[PDB]
Formats: sequence, C-alpha cells, structure tokens
Amino acid sequence: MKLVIEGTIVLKTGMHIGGSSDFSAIGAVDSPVVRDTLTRLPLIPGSSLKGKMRYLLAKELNNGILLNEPNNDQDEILRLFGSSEKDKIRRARLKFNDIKLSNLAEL
RNA sequence: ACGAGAACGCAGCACCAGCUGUCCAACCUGAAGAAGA
Repeated sequence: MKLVIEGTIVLKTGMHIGGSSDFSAIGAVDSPVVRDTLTRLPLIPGSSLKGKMRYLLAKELNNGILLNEPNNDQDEILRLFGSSEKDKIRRARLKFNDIKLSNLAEL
C-alpha cells in the first residue's frame, strides 16, 4: 500500500534553497530563492530535499565515504530513492513533493 | 466489425562549491560658582 509521511521543516537559520530568477524586475535580487509560481510563496523543491537526504544517508550507510555513483551506493539507498541501472531498475519507494511555506499568516 | 488493438516519454540527478558587510573618523568647540554698597 501507500504511506504518507507528514512533518514540518522549521528554518533555524535563513535558507537559500533557490535558483529561480524569473518574472518581475520590480527590484528583485540577482540570486532569488525558488518560489511557487502562482502563490509566490517560497518553496522547498522535493528534488533538493531528496538529493540532500540521499547524499547524507548514502554517506552514513557506507559509512562516512561517498565517492560512488548514485546508482551504485547501497541496496537500502537504492530501494528508498530509486536506481536507473540498465539491468536492475530499482524503483523509488519514497515520492518527495515540493514544499511550500505554510505559516505565512504567522509571519 | 474504424490501418486498427494493446502501450505512462518514463527511470537515477541537492542550483550547488569558495567568499568577514568590511575600511578610514576624539562627541568635539567658547564658558571665573559669580557678583550690590
């Protein structure tokens, strides 16, 4: 079946997880954070979180050394995050999603 | 008894690495705790 892992990410320090420099020239910085395109809310891409988490887990499950390709690291890592190896296509068990800023009203 | 039937343009990938919001600059100048008769 399918399990949904809920949670909250709280920024202890200011986070610059962005790479989008699109739309308005109303006075934006040359290095803006990635935002939701419709709601203009700051956004955490699921790819950023997935990549950072996979990197840290693969280093920790090795342990401490991560020099291999992403498709060669560990069986646990491959089954959690997916492997596109030509013969052994291991499918990701985790489906990360883009995360929007939730507590805008509190801010 | 439809040039048709069946067929996910899909799988893995951190917008990331390095970088002091720093340098120079007196809170300063003048002034009787003093005078009737």
